[PDB]
Amino acid sequence: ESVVDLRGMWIGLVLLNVFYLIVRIYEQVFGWRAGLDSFAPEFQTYWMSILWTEIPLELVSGLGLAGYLWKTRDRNVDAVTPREEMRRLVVLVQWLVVYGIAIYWGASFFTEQDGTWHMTVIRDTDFTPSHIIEFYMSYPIYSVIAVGAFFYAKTRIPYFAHGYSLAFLIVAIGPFMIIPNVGLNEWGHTFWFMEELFVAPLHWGFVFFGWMALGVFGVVLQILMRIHALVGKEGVKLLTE
Amino acid sequence: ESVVDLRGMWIGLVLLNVFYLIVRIYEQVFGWRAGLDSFAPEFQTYWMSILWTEIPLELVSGLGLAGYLWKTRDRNVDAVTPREEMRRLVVLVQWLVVYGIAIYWGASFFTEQDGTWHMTVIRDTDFTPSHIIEFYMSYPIYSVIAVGAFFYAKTRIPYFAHGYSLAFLIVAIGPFMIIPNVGLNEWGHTFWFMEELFVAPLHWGFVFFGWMALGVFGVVLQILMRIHALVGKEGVKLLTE
Amino acid sequence: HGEKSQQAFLRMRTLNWYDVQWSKTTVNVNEEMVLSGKVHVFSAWPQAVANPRVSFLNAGEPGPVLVRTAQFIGEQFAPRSVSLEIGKDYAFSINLRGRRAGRWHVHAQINVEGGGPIIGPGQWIEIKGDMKDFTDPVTLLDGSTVDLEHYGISRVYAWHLPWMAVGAAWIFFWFVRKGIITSYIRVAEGKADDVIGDDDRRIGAIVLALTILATIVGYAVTNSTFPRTIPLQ
Amino acid sequence: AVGPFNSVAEAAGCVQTVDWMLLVLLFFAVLGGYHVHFMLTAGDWDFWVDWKDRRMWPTVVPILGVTFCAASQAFWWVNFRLPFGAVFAALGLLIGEWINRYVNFWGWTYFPISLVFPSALIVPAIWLDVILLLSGSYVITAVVGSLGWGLLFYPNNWPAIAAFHQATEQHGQLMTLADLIGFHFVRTSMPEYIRMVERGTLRTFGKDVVPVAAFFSGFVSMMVYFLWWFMGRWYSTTKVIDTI
Amino acid sequence: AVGPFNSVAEAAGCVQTVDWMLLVLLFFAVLGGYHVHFMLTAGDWDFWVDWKDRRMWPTVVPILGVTFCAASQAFWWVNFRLPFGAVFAALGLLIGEWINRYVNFWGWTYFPISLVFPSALIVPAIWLDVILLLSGSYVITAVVGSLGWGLLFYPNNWPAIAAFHQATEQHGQLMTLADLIGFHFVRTSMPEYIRMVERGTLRTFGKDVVPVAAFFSGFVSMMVYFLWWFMGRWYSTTKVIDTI
Amino acid sequence: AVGPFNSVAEAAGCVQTVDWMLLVLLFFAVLGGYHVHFMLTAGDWDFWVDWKDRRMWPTVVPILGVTFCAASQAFWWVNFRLPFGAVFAALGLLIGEWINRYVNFWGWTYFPISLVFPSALIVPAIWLDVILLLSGSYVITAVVGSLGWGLLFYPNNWPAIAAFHQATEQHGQLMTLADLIGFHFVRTSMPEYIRMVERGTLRTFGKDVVPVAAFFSGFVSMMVYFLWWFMGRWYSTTKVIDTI
Ligand SMILES: CCCCCC(=O)OC[C@H](COP(=O)(O)OCC[N+](C)(C)C)OC(=O)CCCCC
Ligand SMILES: CCCCCC(=O)OC[C@H](COP(=O)(O)OCC[N+](C)(C)C)OC(=O)CCCCC
Ligand SMILES: CCCCCC(=O)OC[C@H](COP(=O)(O)OCC[N+](C)(C)C)OC(=O)CCCCC
Ligand SMILES: CCCCCC(=O)OC[C@H](COP(=O)(O)OCC[N+](C)(C)C)OC(=O)CCCCC
Ligand SMILES: CCCCCC(=O)OC[C@H](COP(=O)(O)OCC[N+](C)(C)C)OC(=O)CCCCC
Ligand SMILES: CCCCCC(=O)OC[C@H](COP(=O)(O)OCC[N+](C)(C)C)OC(=O)CCCCC
Ligand SMILES: CCCCCC(=O)OC[C@H](COP(=O)(O)OCC[N+](C)(C)C)OC(=O)CCCCC
Ligand SMILES: CCCCCC(=O)OC[C@H](COP(=O)(O)OCC[N+](C)(C)C)OC(=O)CCCCC
Ligand SMILES: CCCCCC(=O)OC[C@H](COP(=O)(O)OCC[N+](C)(C)C)OC(=O)CCCCC
Ligand SMILES: CCCCCC(=O)OC[C@H](COP(=O)(O)OCC[N+](C)(C)C)OC(=O)CCCCC
Ligand SMILES: CCCCCCCCCCCC
Ligand SMILES: CCCCCCCCCCCC
Ligand SMILES: CCCCCCCCCC
Ligand SMILES: CCCCCCCCCC
Ligand SMILES: CCCCCCCCCC
Ligand SMILES: CCCCCCCCCC
Ligand SMILES: CCCCCCCCCC
Ligand SMILES: CCCCCCCCCC
Ligand SMILES: [Cu+2]
Ligand SMILES: [Cu+2]
Ligand SMILES: [Cu+2]
Repeated sequence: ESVVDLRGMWIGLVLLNVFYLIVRIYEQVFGWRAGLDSFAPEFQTYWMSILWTEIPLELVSGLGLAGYLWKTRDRNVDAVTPREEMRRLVVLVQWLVVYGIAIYWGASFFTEQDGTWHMTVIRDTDFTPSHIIEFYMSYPIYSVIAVGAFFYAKTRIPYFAHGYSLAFLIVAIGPFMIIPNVGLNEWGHTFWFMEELFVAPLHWGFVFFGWMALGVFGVVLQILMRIHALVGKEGVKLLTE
Repeated sequence: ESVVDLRGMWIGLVLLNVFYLIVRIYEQVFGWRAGLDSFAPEFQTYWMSILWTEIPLELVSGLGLAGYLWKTRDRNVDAVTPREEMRRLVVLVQWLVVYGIAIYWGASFFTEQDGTWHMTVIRDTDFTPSHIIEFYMSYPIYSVIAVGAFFYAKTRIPYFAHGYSLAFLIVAIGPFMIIPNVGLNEWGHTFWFMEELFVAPLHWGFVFFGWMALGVFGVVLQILMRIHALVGKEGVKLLTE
Repeated sequence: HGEKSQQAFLRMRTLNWYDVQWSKTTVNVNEEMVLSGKVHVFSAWPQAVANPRVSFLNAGEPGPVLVRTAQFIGEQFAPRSVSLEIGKDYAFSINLRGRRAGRWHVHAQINVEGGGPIIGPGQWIEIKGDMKDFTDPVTLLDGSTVDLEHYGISRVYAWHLPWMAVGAAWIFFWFVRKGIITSYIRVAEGKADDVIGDDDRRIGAIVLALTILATIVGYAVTNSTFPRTIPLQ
Repeated sequence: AVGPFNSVAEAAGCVQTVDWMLLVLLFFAVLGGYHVHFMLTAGDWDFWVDWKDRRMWPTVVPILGVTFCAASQAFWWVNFRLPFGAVFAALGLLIGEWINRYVNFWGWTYFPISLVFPSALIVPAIWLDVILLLSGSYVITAVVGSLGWGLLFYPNNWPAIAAFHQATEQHGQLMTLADLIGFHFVRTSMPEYIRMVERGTLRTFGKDVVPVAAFFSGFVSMMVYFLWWFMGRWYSTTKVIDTI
Repeated sequence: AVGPFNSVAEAAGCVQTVDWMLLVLLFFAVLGGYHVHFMLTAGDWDFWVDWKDRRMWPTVVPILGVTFCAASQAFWWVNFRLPFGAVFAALGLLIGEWINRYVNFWGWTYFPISLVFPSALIVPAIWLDVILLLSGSYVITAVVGSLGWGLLFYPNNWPAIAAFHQATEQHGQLMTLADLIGFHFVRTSMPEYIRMVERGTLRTFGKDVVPVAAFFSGFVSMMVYFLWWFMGRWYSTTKVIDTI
Repeated sequence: AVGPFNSVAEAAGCVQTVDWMLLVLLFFAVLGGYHVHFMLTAGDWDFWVDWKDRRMWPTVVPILGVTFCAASQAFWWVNFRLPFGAVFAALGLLIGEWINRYVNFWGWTYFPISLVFPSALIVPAIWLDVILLLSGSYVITAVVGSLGWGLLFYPNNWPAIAAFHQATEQHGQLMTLADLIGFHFVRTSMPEYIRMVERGTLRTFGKDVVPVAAFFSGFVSMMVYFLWWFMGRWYSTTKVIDTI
């Protein structure tokens, strides 16, 4: 009917980018003016409220996304038609595109924004505005999206339904293993290494699990294997050459 | 005609040993008397000239040897006769014998000669006479010989022509990785450690690639596989016992 | 002699040499010359160079062309590492002895543990004579006198060379008894048991027993000689 | 009809759209992993101009930056023969870094761009990609390619930092322009003692600090290039495990 | 005619010549690798007689010297059943070291042999080889053979270094003959503080320093012997890869 | 007849007896390995009540204790589906430690039990085992299970060490009861400087030392849990090698 739909990907991209742009404007306005001092009540009013509303909301969102994708799964996935299988592969690629955008927003934008924020304050607490935005919003958001991408493939595409793709597992967990370094950082940023030396091996736990973001290589390679198999002998050599 | 020729091996051994003996006499004479101070113009006359002549000469020699062996290759290496394949294997063993002699001269003789030179001078520069002889003559010489040895097998013997022998690659590259810490020892000898301590981790990268000299084990084993396969059923049992 | 390449600000802000004198400019083999002077430790010791808390006084020369018989710093005999306090001045003196004929540039040098070498003033020393005429000599606690130029080398040779010969003989014995290609083919043909099997193991055990006996005998014999030794100081 | 597509035009359009989606999907999150790794290992040397010294910076940054370039080269070249993997990773890193420098370091915290600009890596990445392209082997591009990856770091970065090495006199004491910028625009948790820069050493035989660092960084790089090429190969696995 | 040789005599002559060539070919470059490794890891302890202390030297040298001995044993025993592998490596190392001491340390720089003589390893190598020969398993010789490799180091080196441990009195101070030799023949870049020798410690219980060190090197060798036996197995691979 | 057993009852009795024997056989020697590892890595933190601080103890102990729990979980769950592997390891460690504390630390050396009692681990082990039971995958219990393993360490140990954190005044100086017990009952080789406890830092923010340490220790454990699950899988190998 229409293999390339793309409406879902556009909706997700617009929603995510607009939400992150709103968050960036909010923290531009309130980084100072009740953002610096962590003991003032205005900090609780403007920043701790976000922290308290983040974890339950994203936890519920991820669990509900997994449950919805599991209850919406087809029980005859082996009988999918080549056209429907290609459509599902395209939807998986859309999921992965949204996932990559979320990964850029969290692991790249806000993570290095923490770098410039650490040069503005003297670390009044662990729950700085940058920490609230980065550790407790963006990282959970992209891990939730990875869960959605992982569970869509598990429940729609027969190749990912008959087992667990190791690369998909890595790209779903290891990037979710970047938020974990909240302890490795805070405990590291108190006992062992003694300054905002980002180079310190208190942050090398961040790095090792940051390498797992490369697991998308195997995921897209499996997707391409499926695509190249779905197109018949006519598709590969007559058209694609 | 004649499986064991050995004229090439004798010529190579004589040339290499005479050249290294000449170099040893030269550095005996000129280690003092314009070999101590690196800022005196006599040092440029007697030692920097060698450095400027070395690198382009050995680069040209290695590239030309590889090109000659590649252009002189047979295009029907599979249709080699057992006797001609024995002759080629013997020539390869001659190549590897010259290679082992060169490795002894470079990795063992001059490398530890740099040890005794370090106790004679206070390291006026990185281009000491010992460094010139060791880093920029002997290491490139034996890597060039390895390149010739590696390319001869690739271009004369079908077993090494159908692919890349992992052990041969190691024995050709890893000992060619005995030069690298000229950057790393010097940077180590100028940043990390303070004294002329040969136990320094700045000399440990020298070691990890010095282990690659053991790659000759696999090369010799593959050569022996070829030899044992070529000698017929009578050769293995009735003659060799 | 390589002090030119060292960084200027480190050279001028670590040690300030003065009153440096060489007793003799021309010396003969087995003739003593004294290199003395005073050194001032800069108050603003650079962060790049570690503290002079651990340092060693040395004579900067191209190898042992001059044998150091004794050296003093801070009114102390200093064959080992010494401590230099920042901001203080110290007097040093090195008793050298001519060994190798030639013209050598001899410096005064102090090495800091975490910094490296600091090279002081250097003077050309002319040495006349022959190397073979050189004798130290030194006296032992028991009163005997030995010549450090040649002492102990004969024993080291007599212990090392025979063992290298034994190892070479072992290698050649096993190489001629069983060939390399022959034994490789034998092992590859499944029969890696007729390549090595008693009486071969008997020869191996005889060699091991003889080696252990020689080691024990050698250890006991070299304990009768030199019955009283001390660890490195 | 060309299954599973209705017509040839539909197949071509689907292929083009999926190509664009795959390109974006890889470029992002390769940017993500590479930016995380570079941020938390390579510093904090890319953050501050007064950290871009002659010894540590051209040593640390190339060695730690060649990692994802090698991994992306392993992914692209082995599976697509596309010779832009190293350029892919470097462009992603530079895009993310420049965006956040302009938006967060300068846009948010008002740190001048002259203080927080990153280090150029496009030239070494192009060298690496072409060396892999002219050759066909990662072994060759590991050695000659990554050796040039380090030797090209300082020369391609000098045009951007030369203006900040101009000397100025402050209260009877010589300081560089970069030192002055770092000192003027106050950073709270960044003292001078932490800078981890070339502070001198008794065996730095002058006029060759940068060449020594470049050869060290570039020629150590082949170990890192090998390790990360094979790590990218492992990350490209299609293995499916039966249970978790 | 025995293919591919014309006659039996020609085949025998070819086999003998190639056997000699292979023996030289391996002995050299095993010398090379072993000498590089020992020189840059095991010191600088073999270099100087005043470095051969009672604790660090008999610990460091055997542990880092058993490596190539184990690797060469793995090569020779598994593929040829020839019981000279550890003796092979040790003899190569000692021959190279002695040649370089006599030609360069003494012949070039005129350091007396009493200062620069190396440490004997032939006896522990023979012990290791025989233990591998009487047994048939590397596991046994890893435990008991390499245990004797450590315990036999000092006793077999005592005959060559005892003469230099005689006490002498220098300016009202006790010094050994080895210390005097190191102090007399000046080395430029070799201060006393770097010697990394046994300088005393508050929980050494006298008269057992050498037995404690020798045992320590005895079993740390077993771990190193195991690892390096398997590394020698890996270096003996005949694997051919399709593309590099 | 049910071969190789004569009758049904004989087979049942044999199976029951062998089940008991296997249970004892594993419980011991898992106690052995776990106790050696925990004693020689995790301290010396279980040994002394004055070592059980708010930062180092709840960090070191859970991380090094999750090891054998994960390995035994890998053994039991994969091969038997029995959900007590972590409880198996923890109970073994606790039983061995308590036996040694009472019989030797108190029975032999007369150190009071209040000084030498170990840290509780049954609650985190139960949490880990149940999480592995409700789930069926080691990946989930690696993350959620081992996260609760560390976060539960301090709360389940607080009832035991709270009484020793009561403040006391000694010669015009504040001391804890744990410090007093460590000070009153003299230990020869345990100076105060060795204690390796939370001594404060300029970036400790008030009232969150324990939550930070528990999150660090507990959430790192997934790396250790993964590594040791797979190491227990490797130790569960049935491979038979042809030669040694
Ligand atoms: C955070 C934005 C993620 C956007 C990812 C994307 O492009 O795919 C979204 C996908 C695109 O649509 P598709 O999976 O093709 O069809 C959606 C309808 N179901 C789930 C019945 C197949 O729709 C969904 O949101 C999946 C269901 C979860 C929300 C209730
Ligand atoms: C580095 C000395 C190696 C000595 C061992 C040996 O046998 O190799 C020498 C090789 C033995 O001859 P081979 O390689 O078997 O080739 C014989 C037939 N041709 C000469 C026509 C290729 O002869 C050459 O010197 C060939 C020319 C190389 C420089 C461009
Ligand atoms: C291994 C058989 C040959 C040596 C037998 C012997 O009497 O030596 C043991 C003895 C044991 O040391 P000890 O008598 O306690 O102290 C002597 C210390 N030195 C050798 C420096 C005088 O000397 C050693 O230190 C050699 C290393 C241990 C081999 C078992
Ligand atoms: C560490 C070895 C790297 C070079 C690979 C090699 O062993 O060379 C043989 C190889 C044989 O592979 P080939 O059949 O040429 O297929 C590879 C195709 N290219 C050349 C485009 C990579 O050719 C090359 O890639 C380099 C030859 C240079 C000689 C001066
Ligand atoms: C790599 C080709 C382009 C650069 C060529 C050039 O003239 O630069 C070499 C020069 C060599 O350093 P040198 O002239 O000894 O000292 C100049 C030091 N700076 C750049 C800090 C003034 O500058 C560098 O330090 C760049 C890193 C080495 C590339 C081979
Ligand atoms: C010049 C060395 C080439 C080694 C090629 C090879 O077969 O790889 C070795 C091994 C086996 O590779 P395999 O899985 O058989 O795949 C061979 C094909 N490539 C080379 C493209 C991955 O892979 C690794 O685990 C990498 C070890 C070094 C970096 C830590
Ligand atoms: C007595 C312990 C034997 C351990 C070796 C083994 O069983 O094989 C496992 C693995 C795979 O070997 P595989 O491919 O099965 O080849 C068998 C031949 N050996 C026994 C020489 C490895 O071997 C290794 O790579 C060495 C591991 C221990 C040192 C770090
Ligand atoms: C890092 C992934 C961990 C979860 C495994 C997974 O990919 O989920 C699919 C899997 C499919 O395996 P299944 O057929 O359910 O068999 C495993 C049986 N249990 C659930 C008892 C472990 O179901 C689960 O174990 C968890 C599902 C939770 C969704 C909210
Ligand atoms: C895990 C459920 C049982 C404990 C619930 C509780 O109230 O404890 C949390 C509280 C959090 O610490 P806080 O009240 O900030 O400081 C109390 C510090 N102590 C216990 C040393 C007085 O105590 C802890 O330190 C236990 C470790 C964290 C478990 C989530
Ligand atoms: C979320 C990661 C799942 C990895 C599952 C897997 O296939 O195991 C990885 C690797 C490859 O699997 P393979 O050896 O083929 O054996 C598959 C069977 N299990 C899963 C029990 C190892 O096995 C290991 O040796 C463990 C490495 C990590 C700990 C240091
Ligand atoms: C495709 C690139 C091939 C590189 C071949 C190198 C041949 C050896 C040169 C040795 C120079 C010293
Ligand atoms: C048996 C294992 C149950 C695992 C439940 C998975 C829930 C996924 C939530 C994702 C939140 C980011
Ligand atoms: C090759 C010419 C060297 C010029 C002087 C030294 C500069 C440092 C290079 C390591
Ligand atoms: C981060 C890399 C870990 C290894 C990836 C999976 C390896 C697959 C082996 C076939
Ligand atoms: C076995 C007899 C021990 C003799 C006294 C102690 C010597 C040190 C051995 C470790
Ligand atoms: C230096 C040793 C590296 C590994 C050698 C190759 C291993 C082959 C595995 C079959
Ligand atoms: C989530 C509420 C945090 C309360 C104050 C900070 C305590 C330390 C937690 C890391
Ligand atoms: C201590 C764990 C070492 C590895 C166990 C054996 C691995 C078997 C691989 C199949
Ligand atoms: Cu932060
Ligand atoms: Cu050198
Ligand atoms: Cu001079």
